[PDB]
Amino acid sequence: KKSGGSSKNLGGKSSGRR
Amino acid sequence: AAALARLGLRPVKQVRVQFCPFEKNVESTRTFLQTVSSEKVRSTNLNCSVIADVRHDGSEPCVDVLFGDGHRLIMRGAHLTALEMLTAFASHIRARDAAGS
Amino acid sequence: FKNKTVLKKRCKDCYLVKRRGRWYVYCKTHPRHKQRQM
Amino acid sequence: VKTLLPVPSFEDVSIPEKPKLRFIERAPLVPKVRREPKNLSDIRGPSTEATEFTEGNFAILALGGGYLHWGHFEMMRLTINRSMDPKNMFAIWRVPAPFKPITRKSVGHRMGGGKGAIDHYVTPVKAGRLVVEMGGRCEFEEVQGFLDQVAHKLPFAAKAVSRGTLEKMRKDQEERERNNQNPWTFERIATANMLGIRKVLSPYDLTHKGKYWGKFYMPKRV
Amino acid sequence: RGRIPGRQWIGKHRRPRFVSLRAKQNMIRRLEIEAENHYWLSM
Amino acid sequence: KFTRSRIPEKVFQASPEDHEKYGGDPQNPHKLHIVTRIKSTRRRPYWEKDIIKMLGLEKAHTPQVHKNIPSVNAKLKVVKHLIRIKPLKLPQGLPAEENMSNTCLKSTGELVVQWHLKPVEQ
Amino acid sequence: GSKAVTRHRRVMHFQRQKLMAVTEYIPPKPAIHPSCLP
RNA sequence: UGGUAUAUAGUUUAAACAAAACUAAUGAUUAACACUCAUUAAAUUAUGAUAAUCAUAUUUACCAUCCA
RNA sequence: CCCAUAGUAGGCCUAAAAGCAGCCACCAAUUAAGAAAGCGUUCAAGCUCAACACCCACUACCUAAAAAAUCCCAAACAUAUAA
RNA sequence: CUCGAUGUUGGAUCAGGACAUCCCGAUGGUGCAGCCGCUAUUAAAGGUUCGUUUGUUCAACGAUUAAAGUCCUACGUGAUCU
Ligand code: FES
Ligand SMILES: [K+]
Ligand SMILES: [K+]
Ligand SMILES: [K+]
Ligand SMILES: [Mg+2]
Ligand SMILES: [Mg+2]
Ligand SMILES: [Mg+2]
Ligand SMILES: [Mg+2]
Ligand SMILES: [Mg+2]
Ligand SMILES: [Mg+2]
Ligand SMILES: [Mg+2]
Ligand SMILES: [Mg+2]
Ligand SMILES: [Mg+2]
Ligand SMILES: [Mg+2]
Ligand SMILES: [Mg+2]
Ligand SMILES: [Mg+2]
Ligand SMILES: [Mg+2]
Ligand SMILES: [Mg+2]
Ligand SMILES: [Mg+2]
Ligand SMILES: [Mg+2]
Ligand SMILES: [Mg+2]
Ligand SMILES: [Mg+2]
Ligand SMILES: [Zn+2]
Repeated sequence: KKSGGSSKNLGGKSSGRR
Repeated sequence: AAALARLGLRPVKQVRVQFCPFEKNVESTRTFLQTVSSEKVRSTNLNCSVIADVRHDGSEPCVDVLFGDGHRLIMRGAHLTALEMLTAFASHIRARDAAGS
Repeated sequence: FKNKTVLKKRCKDCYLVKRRGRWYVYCKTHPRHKQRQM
Repeated sequence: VKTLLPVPSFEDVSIPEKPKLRFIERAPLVPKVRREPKNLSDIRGPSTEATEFTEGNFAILALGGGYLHWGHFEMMRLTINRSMDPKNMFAIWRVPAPFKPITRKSVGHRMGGGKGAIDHYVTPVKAGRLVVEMGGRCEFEEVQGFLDQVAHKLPFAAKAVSRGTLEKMRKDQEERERNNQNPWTFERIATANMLGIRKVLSPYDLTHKGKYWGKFYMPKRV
Repeated sequence: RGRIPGRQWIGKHRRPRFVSLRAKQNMIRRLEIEAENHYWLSM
Repeated sequence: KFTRSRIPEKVFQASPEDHEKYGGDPQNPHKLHIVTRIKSTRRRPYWEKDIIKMLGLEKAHTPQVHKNIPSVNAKLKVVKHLIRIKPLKLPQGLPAEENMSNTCLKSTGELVVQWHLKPVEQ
Repeated sequence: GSKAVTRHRRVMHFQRQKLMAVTEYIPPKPAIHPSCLP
């Protein structure tokens, strides 16, 4: 079992403004 | 030429081609003369003499071959193709070659 | 004989012949040119 | 009396200063940092760019979609340059250098953990695109041999063509469509939603018209 | 021998299905009906 | 994505050859359709299930009469692949109050106003 | 599932398979073979 | 077997358009030497492409290696 | 299939370059044969091809495979009117 | 799929099968003189060793052999064993 990396992109979870 | 030359004219003592050129049935015999008279075929055996007789008597063309063993082959070209005559000629060469030796 | 999916004549003495349901290349001058259809 | 015919003349033809194919880099000089989505549509359907002859008279015609990595470019360059006559022949690239980044994950890794790092670059190609174009004081029969050798080694269906054979190809396809005796065509059935067939067809099939399936081009489809 | 991987009619490798003559005739028969539906909806 | 299908208007423009094949008159368009469902709505999008209900075609092989007008034709075009459309023919004219109970719709599309169930003496 | 563009030729939905079979090019066949006429 | 590094005068060692070190020879110096100093001689694993940078196989180093 | 003589080993470079390592020209003899398209020779020789002659080759110019593990796997069938 | 259990390496015992053939058979090619080899076609009836160290599968080594084949069988086989 290899040790994996992590994603470097945070945020970007805003909902639609309608 | 090349096909006949490969076999050679070692056991052929003399080849005589007699045809009437003005006749309309001598094309096959004349083609036979062209093949046997080639430099390659003649060079195989220099002791064999190719004799071409041109006659205007109106007789049908004939090819007379004399082998060293003494046997003769007479091919009448009035109703024979050049290929057929050459094929028969080659076969007799092979037969007379083994007999002498 | 070498198995070949594409048969190619390698000299002027090579000839193609179909025997026993498959194509062959035969050569008397250079026997190494012999090929069998795979 | 064997009848001779006039030989074609190439006196007006002119050979560029650099006849051979130039070197194509593995990756762009400035490396791309932003990783891109897969975007497989870039090799799907008919090509709209580089479909016509420009300078030369001979070329390799793409008959399918695919990606050209640097290994392919080296095969094309070394084969054509080695085989061509520089004095009488010239060749130009009709495809850009590899520019689309392809990512790869570390060997043995599990699913997840973000996108993989950029590994190499490729050039997307669509069916109908000219990949390499040749010209000069020569006939198609002279270059057809080694051009076909290169076409066979490409990762997609390809064939060496000329200005004449390419035009004949298109004319034959147009004639087949005009003289087709089948009253039913994929175009008619798809665009009218006959039998509700669009429930099993892609929106792209309205324009592809059954001639393209994935990256594969079907030349016998009308 | 002659196994199909996984389930027959799904996935990457599937059992090949072939179009019989009567399957073609069935589809063409319905194409003719719809072709006529187009006509009677034109006036 | 699978969506509703827009049918080009050219599909519904009959050519002179079509008039010969099917025998309609462009200058005397038929007034009423005979519409019959011949194909299931199972495995069809929900919007096609709904229009079949609106046209009263829930039961298959049951002729229903509808007006040959743009609005009705617009619905029929959405489900053209599920139905058979034929023109209603009135060889003896419209039924009257006297013969309301003696009508029969034949398979040819002709609505006859007399149904004697007797052979033709001719 | 498989993506729209694949390395192998993807299997078609049977309805689509039937569509293709029914819309194949049919060439114009002459009544009398042209080779059998002057 | 698998990858990761590897190579420069005769040797030794930075760096590639070739720098220094030692050994070699020559001078300067000494009564003669050694030392020192100066000078000369002396090299880029070899193969294919970019045009002097990536590949190519070697070369020796370097760690990797049923399984429960 | 058939057939092949010649200015001449064109000049240049090269120890040698003679159609055939390279560079330049690529003209001319014979009714006909490229200052040579493919092999070959250390260089030459030598074997073909394009020529003439002979004469209906009266060419297709679309491509082309296969291997696994208990035991192949319905039986069969080219012929009586599309239902 | 199975955790209201489908016991987990190597070995012993007994092996069934594939052939992509290690040996034995039959052929083509060879830069095949011969003796030995190399490569390919066909062939799965029969055969395919004993030891030192290591739990080992492997590996190394000693002595042999016409040859000491590659794989699958719940990495065959613990209601047969270890
Ligand atoms: S069958 Fe008529 S020309 Fe041959
Ligand atoms: K290819
Ligand atoms: K499957
Ligand atoms: K369990
Ligand atoms: Mg967002
Ligand atoms: Mg959200
Ligand atoms: Mg299954
Ligand atoms: Mg999808
Ligand atoms: Mg002094
Ligand atoms: Mg000359
Ligand atoms: Mg000279
Ligand atoms: Mg010369
Ligand atoms: Mg010569
Ligand atoms: Mg030479
Ligand atoms: Mg010739
Ligand atoms: Mg239980
Ligand atoms: Mg056994
Ligand atoms: Mg075998
Ligand atoms: Mg055995
Ligand atoms: Mg086990
Ligand atoms: Mg027990
Ligand atoms: Mg057990
Ligand atoms: Zn040969």
